[PDB]
Amino acid sequence: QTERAVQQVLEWGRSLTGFADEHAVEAVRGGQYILQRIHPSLRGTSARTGRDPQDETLIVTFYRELALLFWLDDCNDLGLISPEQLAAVEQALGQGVPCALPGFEGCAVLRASLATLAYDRRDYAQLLDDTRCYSAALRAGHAQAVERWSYAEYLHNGIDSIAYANVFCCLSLLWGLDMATLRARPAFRQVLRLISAIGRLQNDLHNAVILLLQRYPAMPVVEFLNDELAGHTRMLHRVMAEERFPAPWGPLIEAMAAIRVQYYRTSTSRYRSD
Amino acid sequence: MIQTERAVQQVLEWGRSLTGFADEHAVEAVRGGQYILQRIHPSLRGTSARTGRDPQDETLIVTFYRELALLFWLDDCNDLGLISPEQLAAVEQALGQGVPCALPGFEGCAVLRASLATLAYDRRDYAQLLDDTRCYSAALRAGHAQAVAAERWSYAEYLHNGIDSIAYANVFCCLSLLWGLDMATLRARPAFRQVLRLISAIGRLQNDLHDNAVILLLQRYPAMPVVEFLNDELAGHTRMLHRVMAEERFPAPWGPLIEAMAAIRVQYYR
Ligand SMILES: O=P(O)(O)C(O)(Cc1cccc(-c2cccc3c2oc2ccccc23)c1)P(=O)(O)O
Repeated sequence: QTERAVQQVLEWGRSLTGFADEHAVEAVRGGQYILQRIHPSLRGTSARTGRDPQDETLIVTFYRELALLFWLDDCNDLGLISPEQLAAVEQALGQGVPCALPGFEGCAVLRASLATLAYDRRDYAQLLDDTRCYSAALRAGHAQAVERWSYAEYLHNGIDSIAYANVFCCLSLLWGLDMATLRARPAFRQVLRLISAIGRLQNDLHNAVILLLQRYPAMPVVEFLNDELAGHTRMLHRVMAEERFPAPWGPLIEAMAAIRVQYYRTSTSRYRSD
Repeated sequence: MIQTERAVQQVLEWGRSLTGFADEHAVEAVRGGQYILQRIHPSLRGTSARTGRDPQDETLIVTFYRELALLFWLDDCNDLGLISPEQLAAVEQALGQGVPCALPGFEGCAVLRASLATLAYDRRDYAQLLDDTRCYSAALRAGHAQAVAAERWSYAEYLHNGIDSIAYANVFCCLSLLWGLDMATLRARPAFRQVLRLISAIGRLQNDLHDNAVILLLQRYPAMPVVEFLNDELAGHTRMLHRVMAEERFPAPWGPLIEAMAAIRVQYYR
């Protein structure tokens, strides 16, 4: 049930300086969307793996990772914590060890849990790898407005900063979806890149838009970026029809394709009178 | 390393078994081919003891030029309609599956593919070449429909298609096949596949600036300074390319080879 999950995510978040109620709320809202969409496809691999779709311990863990990502994003974008603290935190999460600075016990707790629950431990090292990649991508995008990046470099970094690769890997880790052997597949790698680019753009259309408008003030940036979103969605579809991926990968990917951020992140923020 | 005109005649001798083949196809193929071989020659000298493949082996060289000539010819068949839709499909099936062409007039197809299979150092490169051929073929036609769509596609789709249509993957794969450059193993790396997409994107953007990116963007977003954008993009891909090449040091002759392609000008042969 929703509020039990939100509160367990929230409770863990108190061991993270800068954590906000919204980080836990956006996480459970997005996570629930993904888990229920893939539920039926997840029941079939359920006998094989023994990983039960409604395993409370697995759900809350998946939501915590999601909250972790939203939090890190804000930390990076809003200065919620200092740059020294962000470095110690990212360093810890990237190796799966406790943070060296006080106030971030949640890093040790979550990585320890992920290690323990890993179906195929190769997913755990991959998640650590994806975590380091995410951190660097967040850094890079930030250092980019403090000349400019090209649309191509932006999108290349954006694919890593949208963290869809981390989301999929955490799902594989908890429900034994064998992403570790699937990624060796060129076409799987290619759609993962497409789905991410779709995510980065869907979000920014709520930054690529500003980046472009500054470079080419006379360019119809919004129409363009909207055509790019349509384009990627079409390429994503073509490939989806020409490749067959074991359950629940097909649904998972399409589930990520439809999830608009309006269902998460930039919609959730604590209320104030104003 | 075999004289230029003799190589041209060698290529032309085979090209004559392909309907629509023109003298210019053989010439361009030898020109581009020589440019590439000259720039990776120091490396190939180094790997030749291990592989037994001589940088100057005339059989290897002409075969490489014949494949380039095949690619130039196919582009023209597609763009200028040198052969019928039916004939192009039959040719693309033969070259893409590695079997004889089912329609007459294209004997050169089965002949070239058979030599490549036979000459392959690592036969996985031959299978990869058939795959790249299918990708190239599909991209040439899809790209063709575009200047006739009324419903042009996104820049994303254009570049993705242009990466395949520029054929650098085919060139690299054909070189690996003939000189034993172990491309099938290097592809296991994520960073190698990435530089492959990058250098191809660079080739597509360069050829177009000099289905076409400019024409596409201009008539879709007419107020956008498309040429400014594209040049930025190209410098963008170039920076990314240098990055990866620097980080991972690919075995010889891949560095010199990728470098040579980033620098090659469609004007040096076309
Ligand atoms: O498929 P498109 O017509 O879109 C294009 O990629 C062109 C092309 C036509 C014919 C052959 C090739 C290709 C094929 C074989 C060899 C070589 C090719 O490109 C180069 C460059 C340098 C050396 C050899 C080759 C590329 P373009 O960038 O010139 O439009």
